[PDB]
Amino acid sequence: ADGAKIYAQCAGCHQQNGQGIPGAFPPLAGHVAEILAKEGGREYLILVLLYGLQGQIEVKGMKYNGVMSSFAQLKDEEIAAVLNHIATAWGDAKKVKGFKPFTAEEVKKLRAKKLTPQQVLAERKKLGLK
Repeated sequence: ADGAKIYAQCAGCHQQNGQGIPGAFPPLAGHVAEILAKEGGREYLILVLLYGLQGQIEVKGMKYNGVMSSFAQLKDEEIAAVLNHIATAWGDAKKVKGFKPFTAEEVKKLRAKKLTPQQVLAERKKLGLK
């Protein structure tokens, strides 16, 4: 799959440049590294794409309280590809030591236990993110 093309086709919130919209849609550029640096961060990113997200969160010191839908209609390889895009397009992976590209088997394993958006929030909190 081509992660850049998949991303294009769903970039209307986080923007083609991944910088988001202040207060509305959080940034991905420069923030993916922050999540990947946490134990369980790569699994969390997969869960957001499979199952969506809701709840109050903080990103780069700004509060968000929005909703994101599931993208489970994407295949395992397509979720892996768009995560590799957001991890590399704006240099985020260059900040975390030992990063390896996302793989279809990681997504397959997590698709096997369905979560609600509210449970995805609980997983974010388990990472130590506010």
